Amino acid sequence: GSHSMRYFFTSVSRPGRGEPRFIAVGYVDDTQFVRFDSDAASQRMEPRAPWIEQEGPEYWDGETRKVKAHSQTHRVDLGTLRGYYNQSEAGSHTVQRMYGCDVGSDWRFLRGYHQYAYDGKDYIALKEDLRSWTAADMAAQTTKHKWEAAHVAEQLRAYLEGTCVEWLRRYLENGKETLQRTDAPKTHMTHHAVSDHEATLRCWALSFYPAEITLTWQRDGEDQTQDTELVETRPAGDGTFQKWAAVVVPSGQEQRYTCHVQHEGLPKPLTLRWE
Amino acid sequence: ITDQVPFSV
Amino acid sequence: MIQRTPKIQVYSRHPAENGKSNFLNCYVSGFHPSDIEVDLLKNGERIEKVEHSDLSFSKDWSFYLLYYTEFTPTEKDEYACRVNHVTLSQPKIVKWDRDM
Repeated sequence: GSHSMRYFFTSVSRPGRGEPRFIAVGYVDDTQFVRFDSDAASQRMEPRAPWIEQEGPEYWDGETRKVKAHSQTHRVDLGTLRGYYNQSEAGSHTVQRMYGCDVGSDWRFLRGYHQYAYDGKDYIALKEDLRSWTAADMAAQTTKHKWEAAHVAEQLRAYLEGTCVEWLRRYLENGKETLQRTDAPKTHMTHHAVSDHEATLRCWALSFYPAEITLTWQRDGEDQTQDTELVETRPAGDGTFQKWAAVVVPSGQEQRYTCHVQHEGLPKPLTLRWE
Repeated sequence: ITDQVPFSV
Repeated sequence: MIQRTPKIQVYSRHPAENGKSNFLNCYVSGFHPSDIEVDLLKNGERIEKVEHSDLSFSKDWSFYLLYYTEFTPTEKDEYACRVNHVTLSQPKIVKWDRDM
């Protein structure tokens, strides 16, 4: 029953090959709903979910203008960061920003976040109280000083506690069919010999939504986490997710092993067995 | 919807 | 600079059945930086009609992308995904295995 709205922004410099590439996407929970791509022909914020399509021209004009303004600020940032870190003109670097809000089952504000990274590492982030900053290194302290003097946190908090929550509610209502659903995983296990003395047991979960899921193997009830290969939860492309976990076991001991599946769409966690 | 223009670093 | 290797998974959207249309996915996740080359291959040749998702990233900042194309599996046709990234010394080919 819990929900989130998140926007993700990536800018990558390509010195001597034009302006930095900028890509923005927005999600409600695990469902994408908007994008903008600086390299694309339209130069517009575009719909990526059916239920955002009904937003009118003021929404699309306004979101296009704001996202282009985010893109320009990251263009400035790439220059600034290269000065803060004394980096050379020619190498490619990456700025990432993510922000948004979480609400619970009752749709009231739970938490807010606004985080920045440079070259794949934490740079600066709003703390939980939305009033202060965590700066990860000395260059990010320079940004903290500038953002404190400019009262950046207060303006962000007003968004994250207010507007962000208000628009997440609206999307959850307009997209109710898509966003307020739970699709429980279809589960099974497969068994294949790898030789005459060992077998792979692979526990599968298919067609589920949302993406959060836990799959674990037990041997006589003991978790086998060091011996489990757990793949990243992956999209099926139809709005649902898949995942698997596998162990390689001595032939004959299958009945000692069980797979355990937890997902919010299940009335109870499932235990799958070889007997 | 997005927030307003971010302040530069 | 941080570099993180792509975790590559090649799979179909629905359980494969020869003669039934389906989608072939290559999901690449966990990588950094974002520059990446991903091709779907049919009998070792590049498939042309390939779409991909919009670049996004996880809680740990690492990127993920889905590459996909509609396809109809047969007995004889072999599918794979070929990926190049700065963390890979040569392009890596992961074959589609429908019996997982």
